[PDB]
Amino acid sequence: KKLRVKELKKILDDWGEMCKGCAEKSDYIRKINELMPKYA
Amino acid sequence: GTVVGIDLGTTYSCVGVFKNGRVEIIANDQGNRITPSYVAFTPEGERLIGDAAKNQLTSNPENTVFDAKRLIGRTWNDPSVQQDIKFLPFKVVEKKTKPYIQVDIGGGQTKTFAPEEISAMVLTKMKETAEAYLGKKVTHAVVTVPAYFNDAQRQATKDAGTIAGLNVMRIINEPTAAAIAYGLDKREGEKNILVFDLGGGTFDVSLLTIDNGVFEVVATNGDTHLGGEDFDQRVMEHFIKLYKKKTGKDVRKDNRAVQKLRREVEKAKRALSSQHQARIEIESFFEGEDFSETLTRAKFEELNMDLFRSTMKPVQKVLEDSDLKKSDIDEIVLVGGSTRIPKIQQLVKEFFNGKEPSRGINPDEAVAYGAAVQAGVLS
Ligand code: NA
Repeated sequence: KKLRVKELKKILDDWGEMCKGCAEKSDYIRKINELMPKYA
Repeated sequence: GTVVGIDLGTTYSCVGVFKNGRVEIIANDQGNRITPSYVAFTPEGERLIGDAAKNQLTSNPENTVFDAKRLIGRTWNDPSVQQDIKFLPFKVVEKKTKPYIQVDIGGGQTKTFAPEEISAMVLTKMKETAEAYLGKKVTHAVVTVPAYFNDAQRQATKDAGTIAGLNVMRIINEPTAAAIAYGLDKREGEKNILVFDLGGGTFDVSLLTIDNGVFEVVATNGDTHLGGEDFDQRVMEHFIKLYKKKTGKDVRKDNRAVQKLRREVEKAKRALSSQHQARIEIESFFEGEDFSETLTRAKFEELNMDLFRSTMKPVQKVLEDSDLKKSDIDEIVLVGGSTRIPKIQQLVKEFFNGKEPSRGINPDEAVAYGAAVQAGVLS
């Protein structure tokens, strides 16, 4: 939420994933939460 | 390859087709690029969806379904629902804490529908509008919803699509779709966007941010019972009074004449956005004289000025709730045919210290246009 959009795009780009038709910030955050490990 | 974007509006709906890398907004059977979100039933149980239903409202005042979007995805004792059922002329009843719409079609036949089922009929009409034009089936869709819609209302809208035979690829927000249609997705940097959406029956203001081409809904406000129809009805009242004074007769006793008057008023309202004078006729079965009077832009403005001014209060409120000043607004997006009204454009511009709204797309079609753009991206 606090991160800028270029940073969120970078996270997805670093994981080798693209956000197809992600019009809103929440779309980026949704897709990042689906790829990100939370339980290390 | 063809996909569609559908603006499923409270009062009016619109369909755009994305094909060969561009959007085409489709006209319906009556040549209209917007279709009323109205449903009636024949005595034989056939569905009348769109213009035919809206155009018989005064003669079938209690069994013409409209404004189903006000109820969709909501619970019965939602205070919104309880207020809205006061204004809806058709029967709305509770089953297991949910609202259902009930209509008498004739001959001892009553039909009962969830709002989803009514909206599915409207979506089917929009689907078939696109299909009639293109001469092929359409299936894959983006459907838009108000930015304030919750998960249950989004699901209900998707369910309406599914019932209509659509593959709903995504539900997206109306103001975001509109912003995309006007090209705001190309803006660089961090900007604040005010979306001013004056529909036929509702007024929505949304504050969106853009950051590196990506939107966020920060706040929403508006007036759920302020719309273009209110301007029409004030003018209708004016002309009903003038008709009474000229003829001595109550035109409301002639239901078809009132319906014909509504058309003349809607046509005059459109004309007064480019002209300064328009003619309104009243034809009646019960009077020999075809009534005929002019309405000036100034008189149209006078009849509606308090309603026009009231649109600024929700704009003030959204700014307060987003911790923004009027000077922080970088872009203004106008949505809805009523935003063509010069006095409304004037008041919005003056509120924002002379700032220009975005131009380039018909404001009645912007939401469906953006939906179709996104349908293109997603396919
Ligand atoms: Na509408």
